[PDB]
Amino acid sequence: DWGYDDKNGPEQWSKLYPIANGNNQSPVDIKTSETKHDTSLKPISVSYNPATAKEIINVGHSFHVNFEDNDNRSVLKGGPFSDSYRLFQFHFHWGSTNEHGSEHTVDGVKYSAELHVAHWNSAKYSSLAEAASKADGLAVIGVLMKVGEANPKLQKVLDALQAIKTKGKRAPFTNFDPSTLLPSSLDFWTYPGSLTHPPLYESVTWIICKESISVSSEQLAQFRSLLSNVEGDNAVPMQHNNRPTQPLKGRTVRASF
Ligand SMILES: Cc1ccc(SCCC(=O)Oc2ccc(S(N)(=O)=O)cc2)cc1
Ligand SMILES: [Zn+2]
Repeated sequence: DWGYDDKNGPEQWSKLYPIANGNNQSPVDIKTSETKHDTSLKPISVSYNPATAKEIINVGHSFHVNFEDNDNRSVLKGGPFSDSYRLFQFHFHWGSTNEHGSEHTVDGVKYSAELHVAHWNSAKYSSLAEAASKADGLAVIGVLMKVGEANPKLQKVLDALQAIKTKGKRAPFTNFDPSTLLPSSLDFWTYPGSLTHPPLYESVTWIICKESISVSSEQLAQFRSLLSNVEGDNAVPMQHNNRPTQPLKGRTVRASF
């Protein structure tokens, strides 16, 4: 029902999701002259088990890679967190051209895409459903993707898209550690925010990597060739799924560096 087209897009989400106009909405423009270095931030620690990788799904507006989350095989710790967060999913956002596509921006610069690695607070809550609406419920790592050299670490993900071309298609997607997609440096910014699409819950502690990762023009073309329509309908390419940046409304972006 909600989407990214003119009628059902970001500008219209506030009609059924009034939190769209809230005080902790994501994404944001990170102004580096306004970040506050925080001495208490610990290094980010990711430990993911490739056997937790489950399924790749065409969800119409995007594609998701889902992980088994019945236990602490795949966790995020450190950074601003006291709690351990359990991996559940990673996905991407992209734009209609190389010029835009990231959700977060840095000093107003727009990258070509962004990787989200999402986790839920299994220290406090017993399920993703319980965690998702809680202020301390979710932790998402964002990595800005800069158009340039082809990124070989995307190969398994890109190779899998031919089997989920249309909306609702899904396939097994196994034996994959998404920490291989992260940049060498885990230097980061953090700020309290939200899911970047409906239902836009203000439940996310964002970890934005300072270092970008690469993606080629042709790798981005593979994302944009995914189809939003169900099989047999006329083809409607997934051209974009990035939400514009939202007002900080007095929030502080902290730097680990
Ligand atoms: C109908 C319904 C009800 C609850 C939710 S909430 C749990 C899934 C979630 O958390 O899904 C997302 C995770 C990360 C991001 S993002 N782009 O990284 O902010 C978005 C959705 C979703 C749909
Ligand atoms: Zn996302």
